[PDB]
Amino acid sequence: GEVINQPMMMAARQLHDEARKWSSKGNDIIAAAKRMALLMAEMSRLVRGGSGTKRALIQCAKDIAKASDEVTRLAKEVAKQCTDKRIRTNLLQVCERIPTISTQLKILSTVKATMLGRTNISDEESEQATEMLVHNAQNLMQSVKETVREAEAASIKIRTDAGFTLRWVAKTPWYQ
Amino acid sequence: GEVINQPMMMAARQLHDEARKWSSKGNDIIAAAKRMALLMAEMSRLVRGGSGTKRALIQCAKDIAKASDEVTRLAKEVAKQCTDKRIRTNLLQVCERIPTISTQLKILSTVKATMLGRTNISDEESEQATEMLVHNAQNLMQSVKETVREAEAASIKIRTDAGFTLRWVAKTPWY
Repeated sequence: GEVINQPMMMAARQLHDEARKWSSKGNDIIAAAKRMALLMAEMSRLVRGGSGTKRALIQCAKDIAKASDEVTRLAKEVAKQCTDKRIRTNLLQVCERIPTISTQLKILSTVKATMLGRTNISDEESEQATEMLVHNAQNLMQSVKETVREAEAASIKIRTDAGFTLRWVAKTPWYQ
Repeated sequence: GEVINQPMMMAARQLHDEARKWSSKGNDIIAAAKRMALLMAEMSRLVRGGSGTKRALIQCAKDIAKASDEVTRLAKEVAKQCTDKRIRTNLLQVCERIPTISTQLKILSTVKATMLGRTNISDEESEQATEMLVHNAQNLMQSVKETVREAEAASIKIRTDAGFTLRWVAKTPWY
């Protein structure tokens, strides 16, 4: 049926949940975050595949990395204009972390893709390749979630009342 | 540190829950429905306020009424372009109530607006004004709900693709 890596789906789902709180209009970070969440959800469906899903998996990691780059790039620009010393520090912390994680996600997605449908690989080896990928994916989803929040706080103080600003408008929260 | 009108929020939420199932693209009824739900949600907060929220409440009601008028207008156009007699009757029946409800909402929210802050008004009078406004809000949200549903049904048997008719595409559920 529909076998799919629950830890990976869980993490995508939570990154999606954090981002869906904001309108994407006037906020490219929010849009890139929503894009990531969706790609990660697809990747949770790819981990369980045959030799045909190898290139699909490598590509998925790549597109995720492209989105991560955009989040990083925009967060730096938001930080450059942040007046707040502590917020700016926190923002800058993740714009350092995300690129490292995204590079590793690419490596790990590739190592996993070369193992898909291959019967000549150890059951432990493959399982570890998954765990390493899942762990990394979780770190990525976390860093991005944290970036969304620091950048929202950084829009409270802005420098020169001029230049660059992300639009932080909620989409109305209903109780469940 | 802030209250809301839970019955009004509930009514707003369940109109929203029905509308969110579809794409606003090629469907102005869905767009107006989504607009209403959001305004009705804001109104639930505005009911619990001081003299500063008076004009904000009157404005909201005016905006809800404007969206109601658009829903009715489009529903009536959908009904003319329909061939099934009973579905056309159900839709015209449902949507014809909306303008009178919206008008009663403009009346009752004005009543409530003038009572906000005001310490010279009875506690029973102010409670009843809310109950009247809440009840009306619910009838309005339900009618719009019913209209959206009946408009979707009326899109099935149309006029040999003859006039302009609405796009009923289910928004892909995020998963």
